[PDB]
Amino acid sequence: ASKLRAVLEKLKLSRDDISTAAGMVKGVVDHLLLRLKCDSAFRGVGLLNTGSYYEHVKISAPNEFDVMFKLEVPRIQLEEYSNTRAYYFVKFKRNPLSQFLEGEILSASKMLSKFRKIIKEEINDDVIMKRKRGGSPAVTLLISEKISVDITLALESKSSWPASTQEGLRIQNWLSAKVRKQLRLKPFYLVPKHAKQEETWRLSFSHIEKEILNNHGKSKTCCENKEEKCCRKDCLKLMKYLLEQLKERFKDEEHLDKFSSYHVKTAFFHVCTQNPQDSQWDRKDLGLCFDNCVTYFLQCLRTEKLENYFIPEFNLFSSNLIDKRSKEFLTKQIEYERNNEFPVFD
Ligand SMILES: Cc1nn(-c2nc3c(Cl)c(Cl)ccc3[nH]2)c(O)c1[C@H]1OC(=O)c2ccccc21
Ligand SMILES: [Zn+2]
Repeated sequence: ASKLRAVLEKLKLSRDDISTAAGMVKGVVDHLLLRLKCDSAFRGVGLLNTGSYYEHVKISAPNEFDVMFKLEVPRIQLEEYSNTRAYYFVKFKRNPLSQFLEGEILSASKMLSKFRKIIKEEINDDVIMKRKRGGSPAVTLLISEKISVDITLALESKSSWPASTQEGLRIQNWLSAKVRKQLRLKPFYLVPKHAKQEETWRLSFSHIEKEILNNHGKSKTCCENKEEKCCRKDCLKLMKYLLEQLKERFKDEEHLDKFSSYHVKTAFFHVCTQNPQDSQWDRKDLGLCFDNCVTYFLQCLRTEKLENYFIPEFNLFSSNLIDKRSKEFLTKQIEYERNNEFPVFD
């Protein structure tokens, strides 16, 4: 539709005026990184080798930056927490981070305390500091009351991926078995995150998601020339913007608080697996391809089944995580939008 392309254009224009905001953020990040390196506990801190200082959780909020600080640590040993499949206690194989030990277990709260305290005393050099909920992001910088920067601490592990990822990343018929093998040789990450326990760490594969999104076709030259333009990334942007607009419209009702961009990005990767050919994503079929993403997301809400793309036993739409009414709420809203050609995009 012409409205979908209209939305994408405006999302693109609001993105283009950011190279000045990025430079600022990059300056604050390089400063905090040098400061964190001074402390003996965070000597191995750095950025994920993803090719960017930052990401944007919300495509409609170019002023809200998101940054991850990775921590190179000695070989980590992982104890699953309570069959949650994605949350773990962190331990050291053999006897620098010893100050954060609560016995044999690496303490997230003790490491969060020092991380936050160090960044608190460093923003005193037009930047205030704020802290939020969960454990991740750990802190939130506020630059000139116009730009926010969420910062997440992440432990880096070069061990093999956890057992719960064994049947995930089902890209073999899309991106190939060779690629899946290469990707699973890369490190994984753990972010401090409470489990509904205060000292757990949650797996993070955001760096793998980025690699897939930026190298997304069956053809190695997908989107590198005019003959091979697909609408995969445009469809993901529209799904993100859809959810972002619904959460903004219903922010003062409760039923959408448990949904996030992680849910639409997960459902999108499943649709890429279901439609592995570049010819199922021709730029001229944007409206049909976007509709395919909407209706797959609805099927997930109705059946209350949204498997984590990396950890297939973790059901993101589990009753234990999101109440059946909330999913019925969102199913209704999306059906309404679909049936009325998406007023939220007007
Ligand atoms: C970036 C991100 N990744 N991510 C995620 N959720 C996962 C689940 Cl549920 C399983 Cl089972 C396995 C792996 C998961 N990765 C997730 O929720 C988020 C958002 O929330 C955060 O932590 C956060 C912090 C800063 C910005 C954005 C977010
Ligand atoms: Zn492409």
